[PDB]
Amino acid sequence: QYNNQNNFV
Amino acid sequence: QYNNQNNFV
Amino acid sequence: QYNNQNNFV
Amino acid sequence: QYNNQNNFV
Amino acid sequence: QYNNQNNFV
Amino acid sequence: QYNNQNNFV
Amino acid sequence: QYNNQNNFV
Amino acid sequence: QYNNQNNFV
Amino acid sequence: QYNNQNNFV
Amino acid sequence: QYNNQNNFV
Repeated sequence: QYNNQNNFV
Repeated sequence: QYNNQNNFV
Repeated sequence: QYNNQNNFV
Repeated sequence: QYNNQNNFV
Repeated sequence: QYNNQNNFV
Repeated sequence: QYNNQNNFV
Repeated sequence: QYNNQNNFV
Repeated sequence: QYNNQNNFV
Repeated sequence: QYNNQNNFV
Repeated sequence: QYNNQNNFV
């Protein structure tokens, strides 16, 4: 299981 | 299972 | 299962 | 199962 | 299991 | 099950 | 189960 | 289960 | 289980 | 279980 989240402000 | 989410503001 | 969501503002 | 959603504003 | 999250302000 | 909601104001 | 919600003001 | 929520003001 | 929440003001 | 929360003011 590959879990990825990224936020760019 | 491949889980991806990304936000660009 | 491939789960993808991306937001571009 | 391939699940894709993207928003471009 | 690969768990990744990054925030860029 | 893929559940997605996004608001853009 | 993939649960996603994002708000952009 | 992938649970994601982000707010951008 | 992957639990993520981020607020950007 | 991966639990993440971040606030940016």
